[PDB]
Amino acid sequence: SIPKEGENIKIQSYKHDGKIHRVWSETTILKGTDHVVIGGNDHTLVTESDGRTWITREPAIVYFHSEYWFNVICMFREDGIYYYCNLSSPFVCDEEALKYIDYDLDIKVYPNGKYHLLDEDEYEQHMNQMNYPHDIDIILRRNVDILQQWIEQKKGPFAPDFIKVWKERYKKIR
Ligand SMILES: [Mg+2]
Ligand SMILES: [Mg+2]
Repeated sequence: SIPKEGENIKIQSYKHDGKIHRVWSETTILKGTDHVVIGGNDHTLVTESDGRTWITREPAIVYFHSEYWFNVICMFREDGIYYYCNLSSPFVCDEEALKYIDYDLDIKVYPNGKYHLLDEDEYEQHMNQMNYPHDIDIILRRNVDILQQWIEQKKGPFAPDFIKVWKERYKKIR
């Protein structure tokens, strides 16, 4: 339930109804504690809910937390660091994969710092279709605001020093 440094793990995201959403085949673990998992991936296979596949185009650092309802992908592109933030259940890890539930809402952060809250329409549809309970709705809306504050504070994976440390750590181990 705590992956080891240098372990190659699968990441499996689900929807609230239990169907798989998206699977990443290979992520190398850089840090594994009780609260935080940090990993790196680069040209990993990605599997869609219909089984269709594609391969990621650039290195990324992934950040997972046991007590926050979000996780963060930090993508290294030509014109800087992009963040893609999934509102989510907190993660659980076992011998199959690190697993979480994707809850539709996402935030994209551009290299200039500007962020956009995405998928309010997708969230409203799924919350009605899959009958998300009221307490999950409260938690998710409260975690959108926490994530915006973390981005504005440059907290956690949004810290420039976080990027420098884990980018260089992953470059060495790969
Ligand atoms: Mg998402
Ligand atoms: Mg979405």
